[PDB]
Amino acid sequence: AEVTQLSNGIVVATEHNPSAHTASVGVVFGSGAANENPYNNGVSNLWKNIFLSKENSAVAAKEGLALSSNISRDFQSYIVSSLPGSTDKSLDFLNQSFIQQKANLLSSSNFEATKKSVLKQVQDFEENDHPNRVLEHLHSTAFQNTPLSLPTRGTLESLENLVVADLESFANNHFLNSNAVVVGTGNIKHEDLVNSIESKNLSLQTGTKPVLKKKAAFLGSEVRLRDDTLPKAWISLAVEGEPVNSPNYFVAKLAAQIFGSYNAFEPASRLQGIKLLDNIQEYQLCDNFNHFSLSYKDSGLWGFSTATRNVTMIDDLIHFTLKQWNRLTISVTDTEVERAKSLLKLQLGQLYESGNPVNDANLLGAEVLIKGSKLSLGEAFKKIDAITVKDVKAWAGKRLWDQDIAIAGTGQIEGLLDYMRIRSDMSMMRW
Amino acid sequence: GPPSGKTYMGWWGHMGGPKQKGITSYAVSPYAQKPLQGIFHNAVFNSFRRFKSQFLYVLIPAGIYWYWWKNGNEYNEFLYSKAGREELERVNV
Repeated sequence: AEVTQLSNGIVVATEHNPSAHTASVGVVFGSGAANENPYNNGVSNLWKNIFLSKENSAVAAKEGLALSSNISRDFQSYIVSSLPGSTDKSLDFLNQSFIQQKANLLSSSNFEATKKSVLKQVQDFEENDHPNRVLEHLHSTAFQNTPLSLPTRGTLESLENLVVADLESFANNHFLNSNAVVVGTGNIKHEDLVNSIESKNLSLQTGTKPVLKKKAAFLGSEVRLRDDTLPKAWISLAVEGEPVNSPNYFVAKLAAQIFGSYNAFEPASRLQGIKLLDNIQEYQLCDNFNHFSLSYKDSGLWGFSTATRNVTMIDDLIHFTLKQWNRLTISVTDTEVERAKSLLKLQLGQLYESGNPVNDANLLGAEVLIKGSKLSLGEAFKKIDAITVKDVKAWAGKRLWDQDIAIAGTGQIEGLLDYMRIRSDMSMMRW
Repeated sequence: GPPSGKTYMGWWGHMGGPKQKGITSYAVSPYAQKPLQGIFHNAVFNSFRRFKSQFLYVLIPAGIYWYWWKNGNEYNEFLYSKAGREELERVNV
């Protein structure tokens, strides 16, 4: 990975790979869904679908080019893919839709066709995708009245008030030269990308992103969306975790790998070395679970999600899981730390070394915006190998022992008890 | 064991009400709230609102039974004094 700032202030990052048969060039901006207010929530989701509209995709398809876009809470990306030897054609396409000509995409015929397509997607998401809308409600109750609680797709009530003047106002404040990184992955080398950008002189004005007033803060709270006509119950639960650039960034990732993932219908996932599986397989308390560790610029979340049809034993599934989190402070063993070291190196080795240059362009550009450089995979492996049992017990006594939680749930969640009997399971009464 | 007769209450998960759909609820942890912020306005304004709504159902029956006892107590004191001696002989026959 090579990073280089040019004479006019453009940051170029490149990860060359000579054994790939494609190349990807794009632009990543450092503003996401957490840079909006509750009135224009959804302008980033509308800018993505304007880029991927049919009249834009038909111009790129005549040259042999494919388009991609991704909206997150801290960044956005607009990526063009081609063959290794058509990389200057994908730079001319990216020039003519972000720099030199943007008023033909925001015509009134193209805007109203795009807006009714996005309104159909958000309506279909809210009635059909139950594990993913419970995790979005967990962000809105844990970080409430703070910028980190807005959903990345927007809401159905906020999207119907957006006009074409809202999209031009968001682009003038956030699509700036001091907020952008030009990325390149696959079969493309660093010097041909720099010389191709420098051939077009690119005036590129000197604005600056608006700064936010409110800092993100965690609050212990809950939200319940009861629906008795659904066949299951979907629950997420979390504490406050680590941000990016934390010293305990990898220790929180190793603690979630100790408890891991589960699928009750796969025979090999029932044989894993996890002590929680002894409690929940006797009466078949759930269908699946997974533990996460999400990290953002300001704060983070650490917890688990689950789905079950055993709706009369929900209180045993929450009680057995939280009693295993207590063991990280008092009685975590040595075999559990050595097993989670090997499975964490396999997990993020498959994340950073897939064969997709579109996935690598998103991970590379999001890291240079925050740190200014990218940590290597060989240096991340030495940090994981130096974690001891005392490092885990010191982290869990600060973040997990007797702390506030955030809960979200939907479906047949009558058997889920109050806040205060789940909150009292965060300590043991033994010690 | 065998099952028994039907009831109107169940247990957690099958309590026995109607089906619920469309209601959402929100709460906040007790550790995140300021302690005892109802020691002043609830004790003066709200308890006065609960008192005067229900005080005529209690004090109109209480005044009837206290007026009745007070006249019967004062008439018995007259009958056993010196001035009430010829009325005592005729209400005892």
